Amino acid sequence: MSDQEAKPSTEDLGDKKEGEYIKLKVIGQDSSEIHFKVKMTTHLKKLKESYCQRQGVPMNSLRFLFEGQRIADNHTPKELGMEEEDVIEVYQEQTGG
Repeated sequence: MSDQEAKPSTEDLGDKKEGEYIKLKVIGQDSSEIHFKVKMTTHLKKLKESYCQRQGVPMNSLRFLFEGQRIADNHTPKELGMEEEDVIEVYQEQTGG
């Protein structure tokens, strides 16, 4: 939650070579399927902010979890046991009141 910070890294293009990075997909609270490419040994934080910006919503309004575990900014895909084309679950933690 406190890791609700982010920076402008919008996808302008997708012209680049691959290497050691994997792909992951997110299911948003609105069934928002976001696709992103991140390293195995990098922080999930960039992934979380990356998909949040895709939807155009703050990271504090939604919940990022996998296999029933919250994803922290210091959490990594490799440590959480993820791989290429893996999928993460996102819910809404906004408020109706």
